[PDB]
Amino acid sequence: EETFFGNFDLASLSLWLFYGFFALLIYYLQTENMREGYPLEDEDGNTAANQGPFPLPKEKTFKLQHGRGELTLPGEDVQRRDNLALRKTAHGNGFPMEPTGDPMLDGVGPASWSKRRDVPELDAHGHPKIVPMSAAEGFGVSAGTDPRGLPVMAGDGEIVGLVSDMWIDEAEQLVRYLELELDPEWGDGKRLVQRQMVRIKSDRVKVRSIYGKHFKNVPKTKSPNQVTLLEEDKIMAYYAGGTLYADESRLEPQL
Amino acid sequence: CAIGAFVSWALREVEICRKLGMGYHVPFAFSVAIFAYVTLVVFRPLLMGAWGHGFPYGIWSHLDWVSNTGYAYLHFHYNPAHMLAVTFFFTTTLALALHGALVLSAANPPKGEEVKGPDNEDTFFRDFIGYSIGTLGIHRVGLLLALNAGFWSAVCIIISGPVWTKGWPEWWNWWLEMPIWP
Amino acid sequence: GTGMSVPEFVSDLDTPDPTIEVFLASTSDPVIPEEGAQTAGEAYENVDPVLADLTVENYDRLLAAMRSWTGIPDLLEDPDHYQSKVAINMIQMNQTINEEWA
Amino acid sequence: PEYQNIFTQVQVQGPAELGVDNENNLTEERTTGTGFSQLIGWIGNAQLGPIYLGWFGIISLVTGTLWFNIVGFNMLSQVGYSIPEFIRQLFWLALEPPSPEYGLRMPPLDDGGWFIIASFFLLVSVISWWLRTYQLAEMHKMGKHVAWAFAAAIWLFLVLGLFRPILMGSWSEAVPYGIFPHLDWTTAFSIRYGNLYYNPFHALSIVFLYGSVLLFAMHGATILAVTRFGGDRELEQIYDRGTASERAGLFWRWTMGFNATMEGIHRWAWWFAVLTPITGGIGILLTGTVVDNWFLWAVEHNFAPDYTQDYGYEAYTTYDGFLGR
Amino acid sequence: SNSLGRNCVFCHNSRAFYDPAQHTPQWATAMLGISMVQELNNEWIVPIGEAHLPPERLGPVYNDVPKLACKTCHKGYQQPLQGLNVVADWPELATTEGPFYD
Ligand code: BCL
Ligand code: BCL
Ligand code: BCL
Ligand code: BCL
Ligand SMILES: CC[C@H]1c2cc3[nH]c4c(c3C)C(=O)[C@H](C(=O)OC)c4c3nc(cc4[nH]c(cc(n2)[C@@H]1C)c(C(C)=O)c4C)[C@@H](C)[C@@H]3CCC(=O)OC/C=C(\C)CCC[C@H](C)CCC[C@H](C)CCCC(C)C
Ligand SMILES: CC[C@H]1c2cc3[nH]c4c(c3C)C(=O)[C@H](C(=O)OC)c4c3nc(cc4[nH]c(cc(n2)[C@@H]1C)c(C(C)=O)c4C)[C@@H](C)[C@@H]3CCC(=O)OC/C=C(\C)CCC[C@H](C)CCC[C@H](C)CCCC(C)C
Ligand SMILES: CC[C@H]1c2cc3[nH]c4c(c3C)C(=O)[C@H](C(=O)OC)c4c3nc(cc4[nH]c(cc(n2)[C@@H]1C)c(C(C)=O)c4C)[C@@H](C)[C@@H]3CCC(=O)OC/C=C(\C)CCC[C@H](C)CCC[C@H](C)CCCC(C)C
Ligand SMILES: COC1=C(OC)C(=O)C(C/C=C(\C)CC/C=C(\C)CC/C=C(\C)CC/C=C(\C)CC/C=C(\C)CC/C=C(\C)CC/C=C(/C)CC/C=C(\C)CC/C=C(\C)CCC=C(C)C)=C(C)C1=O
Ligand SMILES: COC(C)(C)C(=O)C/C=C(\C)CC/C=C(\C)CC/C=C(\C)CCCC/C(C)=C\CCC(C)CC/C=C(\C)CCC=C(C)C
Ligand SMILES: [Fe+3]
Repeated sequence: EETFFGNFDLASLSLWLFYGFFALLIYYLQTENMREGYPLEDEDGNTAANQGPFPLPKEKTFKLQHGRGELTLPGEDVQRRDNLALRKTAHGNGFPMEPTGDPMLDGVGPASWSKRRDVPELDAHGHPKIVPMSAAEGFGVSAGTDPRGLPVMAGDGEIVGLVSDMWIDEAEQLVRYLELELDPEWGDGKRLVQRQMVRIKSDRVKVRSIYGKHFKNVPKTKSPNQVTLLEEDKIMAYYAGGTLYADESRLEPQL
Repeated sequence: CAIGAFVSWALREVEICRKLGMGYHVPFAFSVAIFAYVTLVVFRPLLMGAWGHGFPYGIWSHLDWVSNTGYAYLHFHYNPAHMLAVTFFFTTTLALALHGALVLSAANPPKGEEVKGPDNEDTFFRDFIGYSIGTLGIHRVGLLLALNAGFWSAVCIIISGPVWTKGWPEWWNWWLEMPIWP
Repeated sequence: GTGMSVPEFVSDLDTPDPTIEVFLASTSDPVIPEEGAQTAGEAYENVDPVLADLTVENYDRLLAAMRSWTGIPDLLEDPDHYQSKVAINMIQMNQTINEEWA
Repeated sequence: PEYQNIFTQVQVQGPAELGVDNENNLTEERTTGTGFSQLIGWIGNAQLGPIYLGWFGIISLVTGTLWFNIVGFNMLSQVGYSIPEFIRQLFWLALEPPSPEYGLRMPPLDDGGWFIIASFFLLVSVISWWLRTYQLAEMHKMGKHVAWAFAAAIWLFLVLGLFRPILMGSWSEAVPYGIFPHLDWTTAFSIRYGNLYYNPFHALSIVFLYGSVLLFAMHGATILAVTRFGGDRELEQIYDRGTASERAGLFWRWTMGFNATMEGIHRWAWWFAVLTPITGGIGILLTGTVVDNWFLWAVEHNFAPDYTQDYGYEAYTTYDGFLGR
Repeated sequence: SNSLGRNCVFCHNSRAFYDPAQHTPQWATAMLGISMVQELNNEWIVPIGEAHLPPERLGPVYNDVPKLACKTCHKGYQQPLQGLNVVADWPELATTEGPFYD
């Protein structure tokens, strides 16, 4: 084969064309990923003087099901929190924040929740997606150990109550939450725990993230038959905040 | 220096995970790549008896090492562990393509149409092939496939020098000469 | 750094070729010819390639070497056997290998 | 330790899910009958079936079965119809492409005709399967991403078997149908045209394959680590952002200085996987038709390394020294 | 490779199998051996045996006279008998002309 000039043949031309295409593709991919969380701010809440090398993308629109309307991004941050019990530890940028009161009750740090919609998630029929097992037709335990009736163990080794029900996902056939009935010495009412923070044994259920005295302050649901997205975010954030805030030794250096 | 840097990177990831309140899956997954690198530069030269068995640090010169090491066992495609590792690599790539495609197709319908949900995805794959793994099983399967790819790559390289010395086609003589054949 | 090397098991490197000791148990030193020594042609009826050898060399080559290196105990006894005719050519082939392919 | 969410602790089972429908009436062609497997329920869904039966699926099944049977019966006849010897040599047999002397003409059945018939049936089967995957997404009122990513692999498939042999002018350039015999073709192809390492498109293909495996490891680990916040429900996180997405983004932002969104990570994944066969096919199509020795090409373009030391064992050791005498 | 008990990087830098400047010194000896084997097969071994050998030495198909190759002498070692000197004791097999017992 012949060369146009020097060593330039078809392979070199293909290589250079691919280089140009890949540059354009990298630009597109980076731009598509800036639809949430922009523009940037400083630690005092004001818009930062620096905004980056890549400009912001144009707007796209989603059409939601069950008559919830439209969503256009990028836009205003509707999931933003209003009053945070946090304090600055330096006059400049780049340093941590310090909780003002109780981080577990105020929802800061690893205990943070996002402000989602106050409605339950639906399935294709238009019904609430997550339902207690007592109101699911034809469902039952098919394998593994049934946890209903077993006692619940706290992270410090205290028995706080018993498992009274399970909340399952009918469309996907999976268990999402475990419902507990608290003893009078450890609070009143019922609480939910996500299935991803428990270990089911032959005689007990173990929850290691929070202690016995933390179980009365778990956020509660408004209704006994459904849970909204906000409530779920608030409940799971509470359980995850204990991995750092339950004990003073969990926060200080381990060495 | 490189070993120190890689271990420091993993421990920094652990500290970030702890501060954010997450699980430690990402540092554990990175540990397997670290293990493959350490097998390439530490364990195999140690078993073979010389530091000179490691690959050089050059963009185009570390391919010559792979070529010459592959041709020192004659036909390297006949290594069974290499076969397993190659299969895992191909399957991981296919699964990633399918997963990305399904999620994008759910979130981005044709113009003028409402978005879809997990029920729709489950229905597309049961219609397509008769089984659906679910939105939680696909992530487990992808992680397991990638980790298996790394582990079997390490095994395949570590058996070539210190455990087997002849050519790799000769290994199948156990199958070719079983007593059960006439 | 190029990866060009040959691996071998250490225990295999210490096991020699088992046929080396067999050759050393069947070889002997040559005998320097004397002045006007009797040849093999004048004592028997043999073929020309091995006819001009000495007598002692003829013994130490015929039996001590060829009848043990190939396992034929009566080799070159009957001149009409096919083995004798093949061996006569093989002597010349060996000489050619040692001379023209050094 | 804490639960890691790799195997499910307890399983529940209800009525079988027959699937959604619309005016397109998908229920008409669906089979009736489902099963449950408790062994695969530890890792994913337990339900098996049902399936969709169309014209494209049936055509693809029949043609693929025909291709398989032609290859198998040729392999069986090549050994004398001896079943024990057919089993003994299964990995070494193949159905071989025609000889180079026939060009693009039709060869005899003894020397490649069966190969051509089997290739035609396999091509029909694969194209019919692609048509089925397009039609299902059209009837479900979804996007066409699955079909486009299957078409990217079909591109390398077609380049390997159809386009390059036509460009070179011989059916003898195709790949034999066998296990050890196709791995022999791979090695011989690499040796014949120099060194395939020094093909820049082979290097780009390796880049994208490595990157796709790395990306799947990262994404799987990240989603499993935020599942305690309901992170595996990705679509609802796209429609209504929650704390799982924020934590997942902030991890990688604090690690390497930039991050993605819940929807944008799948675009990255889709492109890295699809770019592998495209660059691979471009590289394969350029070999033999444009470049005939890739190492000499690298020498010409000045990216082949140079070595100073000597060759041979006598420059480093001694034969007696290696043997230990 | 199976005849000498070595691998490919013995005699070759596999990044360029064609290049004469990337070969080792054992590649020239192999090149000489190819011609030597061709000559031995076509001039000495095949022509005899076709005239004397009995039918029980002719092989399954084609009824062929046996032939030799690399492994007939090397037998899986880098050198035949690992380099033993076998010609110093036998001057009669070293040259075509009269033996030199000097
Ligand atoms: C003649 C050549 C032989 C051959 C010789 C070999 C040899 C020899 C080897 C393999 C190896 C492999 N072969 Mg093979 N192989 C051949 C042909 C093939 C073919 C094919 C024909 O299609 C395929 C698909 C493969 C593929 C493979 C994989 C199974 C495997 C790759 C290792 C890996 O991914 O570990 C991935 C893991 C790593 C090593 C990555 C480590 C990453 C580290 C921890 C992070 C570094 C950070 C970095 C510095 C940061 C920079 C960025 C910053 C901005 C600075 N082989 C041919 C036939 N093959 C290799 C293997 O398995 O080794 C383990 C190997 O050594
Ligand atoms: C890319 C360069 C070479 C090539 C490089 C390699 C290398 C290198 C290897 C494979 C290996 C395999 N190759 Mg090949 N192979 C190529 C192209 C193909 C094509 C094709 C384009 O039609 C097919 C059907 C196959 C298929 C196969 C299987 C025989 C085997 C398993 C790997 C695999 O698919 O895992 C990925 C799996 C998926 C993506 C999907 C999983 C679905 C099933 C498993 C598909 C397999 C097909 C089936 C086994 C083929 C018929 C076999 C009979 C039923 C007995 N190869 C190209 C031409 N091939 C491996 C091997 O031989 O291991 C023993 C191996 O190491
Ligand atoms: C894995 C088994 C073999 C191997 C087989 C191959 C083969 C075969 C190929 C590569 C190729 C590459 N190899 Mg190598 N390579 C090996 C081990 C390594 C190691 C290591 C463990 O330290 C590194 C860092 C590399 C790096 C590289 C890149 C230079 C290149 C692109 C692949 C890639 O990273 O994309 C995957 C990962 C990403 C997409 C993440 C991005 C990482 C970037 C691109 C890499 C930066 C490396 C940098 C230039 C070197 C270090 C700089 C220091 C900071 C000073 N190789 C081992 C020995 N390597 C390809 C090549 O040469 O292309 C031209 C190629 O064809
Ligand atoms: C000695 C061997 C040569 C070599 C020879 C080749 C050759 C030859 C080729 C590769 C190719 C590839 N090489 Mg290379 N390669 C070498 C060494 C390596 C090494 C290494 C040493 O580390 C690596 C990592 C690789 C890696 C790769 C891949 C990146 C690439 C394959 C693309 C792909 O997506 O495959 C995935 C495979 C496919 C998608 C094939 C198509 C599959 C279709 C879709 C199957 C249809 C379905 C089927 C028919 C039906 C099944 C029935 C079921 C039961 C239902 N090579 C050495 C240098 N390499 C290929 C390439 O693209 O090169 C540019 C190629 O052709
Ligand atoms: C099966 C496991 C797969 C995997 C997983 C994996 N990799 C990972 C992770 C995970 C889960 C991370 O979390 C981590 C990350 O942060 O990714 C963004 C990472 C990572 N894997 C990376 C790369 C990488 N992964 C690879 C492969 C894989 N990664 C596997 C396929 C490969 C190859 C060759 O296929 C590469 C190149 C990095 C982008 C990143 C971590 C790198 C890092 O930050 O290292 C810290 C150190 C530095 C900043 C630079 C150190 C420089 C040295 C001191 C000098 C150079 C030495 C080197 C040996 C020279 C090499 C020269 C070459 C020419 C050979
Ligand atoms: C890796 C992806 C490939 C793939 C795989 C695949 N096919 C599958 C499955 C999977 C993972 C199933 O789970 C499902 C099945 O039931 O397998 C036993 C199936 C199936 N899809 C099929 C068609 C099919 N899909 C195809 C495509 C593909 N699917 C991809 C190439 C093709 C090809 C290659 O063109 C065909 C021919 C059959 C192989 C099988 C038929 C299933 C069916 O008709 O309906 C669902 C099942 C029932 C009728 C009820 C249960 C009876 C089962 C058929 C047997 C197993 C029952 C047992 C009690 C459980 C044991 C565990 C099982 C996992 C084996
Ligand atoms: C982006 C590139 C990657 C990729 C992508 C990719 N592959 C794909 C897709 C995508 C996006 C599909 O949508 C499609 C699919 O169906 O996925 C489930 C597919 C697919 N990729 C496949 C194979 C494949 N992909 C490969 C590679 C890759 N795929 C790349 C890594 C490879 C290799 C070598 O690495 C292979 C071997 C198939 C599983 C499937 C295409 C199915 C197809 O076309 O089938 C045609 C039908 C036949 C030939 C009939 C066969 C008849 C059989 C003899 C019996 C009947 C089938 C039965 C179910 C099998 C036997 C079961 C036993 C229990 C009896
Ligand atoms: C759903 O969920 C998910 C997400 O979310 C939504 C995600 O997003 C992601 C993430 C995925 C993507 C974003 C897709 C794209 C990803 C890839 C293609 C992967 C490959 C990645 C790369 C090629 C890039 C990786 C880059 C690396 C590793 C280099 C970055 C590192 C550095 C620059 C150094 C780090 C800095 C350190 C250690 C601190 C500095 C040290 C000090 C002591 C501070 C003191 C200061 C100084 C000494 C001087 C000042 C220092 C400076 C300025 C630092 C910079 C350095 C310089 C030299 C200038 C996934 C998977 C996910 O599933
Ligand atoms: C006899 O026993 C029974 C009945 C049980 C059997 O049936 C047994 C069967 C077997 C044991 C079968 C075994 C089969 C294999 C091991 C098969 C292996 C096959 C491969 C590895 C195939 C690879 C194929 C292709 C590759 C690598 C690349 C590209 C190919 C193509 C693009 C093919 C397409 C061809 C075309 C378009 C040419 C068509 C020509 C025209 C003129 C239209
Ligand atoms: Fe995902």
